[PDB]
Amino acid sequence: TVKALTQISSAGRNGVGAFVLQCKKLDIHYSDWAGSSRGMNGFIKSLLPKFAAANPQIEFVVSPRPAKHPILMGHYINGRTKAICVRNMEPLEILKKAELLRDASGEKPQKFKKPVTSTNPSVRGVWSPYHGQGMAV
Amino acid sequence: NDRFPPLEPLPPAAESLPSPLPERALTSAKLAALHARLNLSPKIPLQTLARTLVDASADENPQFNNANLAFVGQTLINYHIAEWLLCKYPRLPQGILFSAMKAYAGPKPLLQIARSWGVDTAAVPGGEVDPGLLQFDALKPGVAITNFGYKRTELAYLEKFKWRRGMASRVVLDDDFGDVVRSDVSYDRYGNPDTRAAAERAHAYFVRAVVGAIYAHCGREAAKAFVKAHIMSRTLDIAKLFEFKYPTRELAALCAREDFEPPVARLLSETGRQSRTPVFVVGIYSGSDKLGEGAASSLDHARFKAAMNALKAWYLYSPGENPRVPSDMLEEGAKPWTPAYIDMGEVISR
Amino acid sequence: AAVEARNEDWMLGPLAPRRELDEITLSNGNFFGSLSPTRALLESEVSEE
Amino acid sequence: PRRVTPVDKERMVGRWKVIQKELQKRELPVLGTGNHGKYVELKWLGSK
Amino acid sequence: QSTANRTKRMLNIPPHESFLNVPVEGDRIIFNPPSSEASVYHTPFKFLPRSDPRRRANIYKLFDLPPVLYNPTKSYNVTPEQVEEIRELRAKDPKKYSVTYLSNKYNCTKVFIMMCTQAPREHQEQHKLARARTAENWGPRRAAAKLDARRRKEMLHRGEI
Amino acid sequence: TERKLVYKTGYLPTSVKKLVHLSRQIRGKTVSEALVQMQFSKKKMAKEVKTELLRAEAKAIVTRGMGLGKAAAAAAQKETGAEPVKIQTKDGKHLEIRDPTRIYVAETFVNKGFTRGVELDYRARGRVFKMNKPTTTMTVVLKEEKTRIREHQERVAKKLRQGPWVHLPDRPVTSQRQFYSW
Amino acid sequence: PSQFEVTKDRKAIKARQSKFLSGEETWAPGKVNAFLNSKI
Amino acid sequence: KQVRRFIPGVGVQDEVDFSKVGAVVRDGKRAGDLGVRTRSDWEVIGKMKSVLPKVKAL
Amino acid sequence: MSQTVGATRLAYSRVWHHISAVTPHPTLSTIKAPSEAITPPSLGRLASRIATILMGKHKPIWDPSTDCGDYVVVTNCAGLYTTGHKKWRKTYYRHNTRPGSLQAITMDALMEKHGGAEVLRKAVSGMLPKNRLRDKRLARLKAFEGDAHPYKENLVRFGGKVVGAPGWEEAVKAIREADMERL
Amino acid sequence: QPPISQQVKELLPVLAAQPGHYTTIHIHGKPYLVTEGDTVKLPFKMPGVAPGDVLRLNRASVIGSRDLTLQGAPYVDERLFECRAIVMGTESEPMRVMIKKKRRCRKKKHVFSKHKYTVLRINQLKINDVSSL
RNA sequence: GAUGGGGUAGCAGAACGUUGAGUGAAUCUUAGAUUUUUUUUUUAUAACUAAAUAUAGAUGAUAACUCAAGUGAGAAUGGU
Ligand SMILES: [Mg+2]
Ligand SMILES: [Mg+2]
Ligand SMILES: [Mg+2]
Ligand SMILES: [Mg+2]
Ligand SMILES: [Mg+2]
Repeated sequence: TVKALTQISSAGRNGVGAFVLQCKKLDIHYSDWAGSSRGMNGFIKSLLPKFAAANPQIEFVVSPRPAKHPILMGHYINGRTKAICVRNMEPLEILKKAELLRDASGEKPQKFKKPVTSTNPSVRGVWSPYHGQGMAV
Repeated sequence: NDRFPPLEPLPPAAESLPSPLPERALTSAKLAALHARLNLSPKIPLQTLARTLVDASADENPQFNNANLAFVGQTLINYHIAEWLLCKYPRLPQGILFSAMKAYAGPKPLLQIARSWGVDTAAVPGGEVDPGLLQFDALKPGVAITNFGYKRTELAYLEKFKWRRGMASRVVLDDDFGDVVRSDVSYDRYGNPDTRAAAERAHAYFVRAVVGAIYAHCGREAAKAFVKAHIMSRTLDIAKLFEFKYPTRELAALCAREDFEPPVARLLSETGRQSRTPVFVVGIYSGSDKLGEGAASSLDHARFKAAMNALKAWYLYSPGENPRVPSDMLEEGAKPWTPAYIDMGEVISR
Repeated sequence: AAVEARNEDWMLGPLAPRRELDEITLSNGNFFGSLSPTRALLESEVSEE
Repeated sequence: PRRVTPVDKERMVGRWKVIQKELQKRELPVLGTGNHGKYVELKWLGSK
Repeated sequence: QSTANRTKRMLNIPPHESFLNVPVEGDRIIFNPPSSEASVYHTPFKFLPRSDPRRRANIYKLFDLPPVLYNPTKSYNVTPEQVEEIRELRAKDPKKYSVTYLSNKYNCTKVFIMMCTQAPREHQEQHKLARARTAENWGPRRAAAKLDARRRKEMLHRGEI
Repeated sequence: TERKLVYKTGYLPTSVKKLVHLSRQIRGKTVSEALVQMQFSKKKMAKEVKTELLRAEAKAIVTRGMGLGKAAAAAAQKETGAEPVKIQTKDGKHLEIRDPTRIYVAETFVNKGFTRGVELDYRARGRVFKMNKPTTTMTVVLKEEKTRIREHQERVAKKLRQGPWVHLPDRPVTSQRQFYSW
Repeated sequence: PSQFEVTKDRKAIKARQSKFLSGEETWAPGKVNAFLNSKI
Repeated sequence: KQVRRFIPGVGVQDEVDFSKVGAVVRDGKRAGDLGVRTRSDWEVIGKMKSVLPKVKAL
Repeated sequence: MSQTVGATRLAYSRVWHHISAVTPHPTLSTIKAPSEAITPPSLGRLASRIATILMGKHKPIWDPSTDCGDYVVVTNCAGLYTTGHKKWRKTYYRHNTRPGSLQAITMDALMEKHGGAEVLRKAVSGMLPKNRLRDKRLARLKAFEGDAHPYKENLVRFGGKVVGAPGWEEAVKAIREADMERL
Repeated sequence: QPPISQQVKELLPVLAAQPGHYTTIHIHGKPYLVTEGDTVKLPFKMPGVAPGDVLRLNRASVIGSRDLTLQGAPYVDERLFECRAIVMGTESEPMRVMIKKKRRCRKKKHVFSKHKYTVLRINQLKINDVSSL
């Protein structure tokens, strides 16, 4: 008699079969008054129009935010957000920061420990002392 | 206020509508991003993708909602996942075949697929919300999608008096996943197990609708590719869905049915007997062939665990990792079809 | 005190305490919801300006 | 064109229209501080 | 150690000797049977359909049995008429004609006696209480070890143990 | 759902190192148990802790409405023959709660207050040192037995959720190498 | 604290304590702790 | 295979797949010149309410 | 990471090994010819092989922090092999911090009070890492003077034949020939 | 091109017929033992790649199954297998501060390091049929 | 497919921060300015995101650039 368990679901592997860009939305906030927003205003007029055209899968919302530094807040599919203050950064420095949010994921920063990350079992099962030629002390 | 003009121009009689108008979808940056995030074909306009986000809980109209789009899509997902599992694991018991279906095209996985697409829900449905938001009402579970399953005459006595329900009857009466059929407003409250299920159901109908939309617009082949890329691309260990009762009897009944020699448990290896954590490697042999192997701490458990592994190997037999499905023939000019292995059925034991 | 009493009624609900039946606040010597003769009669000598 | 406030976000999500009815029923002020005066206890005592 | 790089060199384990014999003059395929437990997906040839062409001699060929643990025997010593006697005695006095008494007299397994007949309800409830009165004499340390034994068995059949 | 009273005593003429031992004695006990230990204590401050603990209980009953179900609770024990609840505190003491409304000392700590006075200690060689006369306060958090029953049910549930002990555990290998060692 | 003369406020809380414990009056939540508009 | 990119100095490079080999870089002052789908394109796509997939393919 | 995904139960299980201090060891002996001169493993050379098992350093999943060691049942410790005059000229020392309380004893005198099992424990003990796992690993060394011990049923087996028995090898190769009859 | 060995032409069908397969790809010489579906996190920012780019890995040191193992002398022939990855994005670590200091010297020089890492996803690992070759 | 990379005494260059002032009769703030905290992100002696608590319309705060210093403390048996 075999009884089915009803508490196990399938897991998704982004990239296998279909790929989905993690950055769902990017929020650009500028000040018409703050001096630190001089470079942001230049990025919204020259580099954002073409950058937003190359990433049709990202939602861009350009809204002002006076009395505040300029920030680039990116919302990701995992629910988290990453805000980068770009005060006193030239336009080309904003584009390098905006591409950082695009290529990035919501995951929190972690130290490099292991290159490979796998969820499938070993092709050659884990070692066992009872499945070999035996060891004689 | 004059100091805070409205960000989005909308008529005065907007919030009174169940959902935003169709033309509203043509000025929303969330849909344009959602359309490009899934690489949908340009044949699917934004007015159609906006209709896949309006659940029947928000718009009772047969149109403007997700009722019909999700119905056509559910049949495509359920069909492609069914044929693919019978061709890959043609010996799976019926019980495990229902859980595997519910593990791929069920409300739980589809909910994760909807959240993998960056689809954020709306608090309360209305004509003012962004068309790119999933609209539904978790407080009204009245709406129920139409399914091919029929209601059982003894359903009342089934839930109350614990009457027996067989597996062979679920393929006709029960739904596609083996479950039975038919099993002003104050928002000052908290979440409920009813809303959690109503919200999870709303996400599943959206994913299914996207397949129905791709079908009506792009065609059958495009819909199959979308299902094969987002749903079938997921990982599931079907070996973990097995729960055995008296596996030693089921194995004896299997060898008896297949004429194999009666199974005999032999002790391949052992160590630490008369200790706190011994190890007994018991292998069940049918004559001189090794059917299965199990290593446990108790002599009895090692024999039971070996019988399960011998039974899983029988049911989990796979002709190939990527076998051909019967739907591949109807595409066009395909290679001649080769008959697929059809098992007789799972073993019924004492 | 009113900032903390408004938070308990919002939280405790049916267990809101009967503050009117409590002891006085020795920090002032006043009862619940009662002013002081100096603060109720405004007998405080104010500057000329 | 203007700064997005917490009110605008609720309007997009649809929850604003539900906040107006509740606050109105309870008589609390919808957008504003209502017709309530400022703290005067210290002022009446000659507070600088 | 001081850095992670040094810690990695001290905790190193070399690869299996089969991989160390890297080939020369070209590519080759070597037979490398690992010393591990095979998965339930390596279906034995005995469980492969007669149509499956993948059936083939051992890949090793392309380049007494162990001790018995459980070999039961089935016996049928009860006739169709004796089954009627088992149902009469069990209902006449379920205390004297217990399953162990009938199992001995009729030379059958104790389970088989239970299959033909069951004791009257009030007698079954008496059995469940006897085991319930002994479960209350268990302290917090024994009653917890018994619940684990009942959960490890459930976990074993769920593929967890 | 659970009543609670945070009562801060008055300024007692004692130190923290002296009164702390009196607060750790009544910790976890019932108001009645604590009062009996203060009546028969040899410490001078036990007389002030007994008066301050009777005031706290008066406030817990009038303002918070605690310990006002003894008559009703007693009816369910004997009249209906209901067996009381058996729990075990975090420290491990087993209790039999016949009245879920009984008040007890959930938490208790001591805080130091202002300085009573200053006495000069005149030593030899014409040296003088100041001696600070301390004053301390005590804070007791009175709760009902409904809290100890709930907290107990959470611990036993947390223990049954950690799974049983398995003989051969699947311990992980915490090191990745780009090759097979077996 | 044991030598402080009991004031009129402490002589009233002792009379209520004997009334709630006796069963004459039934305890009820406070209604004048704060004048909120929600009234919940 | 390279997804669409924006070269800060040249312009928007359309998607190119070297498996079938075309890196075309379009630069301009209007959304149409860039070679992407504009709001106007989405409006004409939504007005073609008559196009329908072939029944044989459906 | 896939290499470590699976059932690590049997990799961490304790295996009960066995070795006799009198059986010649062609590997752990300094004499290799003639075969009739092959001696057993000397005291220190046997202790170096045992310390490797107690640490689990013979396993491909070894980790110094994890106690992945095994048991080693040593028999015939009375005929423990030693070279030269170690048996009568080697000395073991002891001091309890009290000046004048220096305790000395030779190997032959220590083998009379606590048998050869204590001489093998001090050797293995000094070859183990000086940490908090030294007492657990050493406790898994079962040393006995003769052929009898309470672990004759714990010794690892392969088809009923204890490792080191006459026909244990052919019993292992016979079980692996059947494991190849599968995909 | 150099013809494949006759011994590899007869056992490769048996290698691809088994359930699972693994490979040891070599990116810039460094090996990575991966399986179809794994996620490789390279310790460097691959220049000139955006999330969604598909890469074809052509340097494999070992491509083996449970029992069989294919080994090339420098590497395996590309015509035997086909491995592809997809660029998933770039990740960064937390800032680490290193304090370079000497005894009896107040100056503490700080070194701030925050590296980026390219993340891949092995979406294809299949062995080809070389019956014709 | 540029070259270079430890450092005391010591020399040199480039910056941040603190306090006050100018632009400033400027800019922003119950659609939450400010909140000694917590949290998030960014090559970061710094700012930023968000949360929690309290409630200000200026004797409030403030970008940018510049000006002037009672301008940066684990070390003086230092002082309070
Ligand atoms: Mg004097
Ligand atoms: Mg150097
Ligand atoms: Mg230098
Ligand atoms: Mg704050
Ligand atoms: Mg100092």
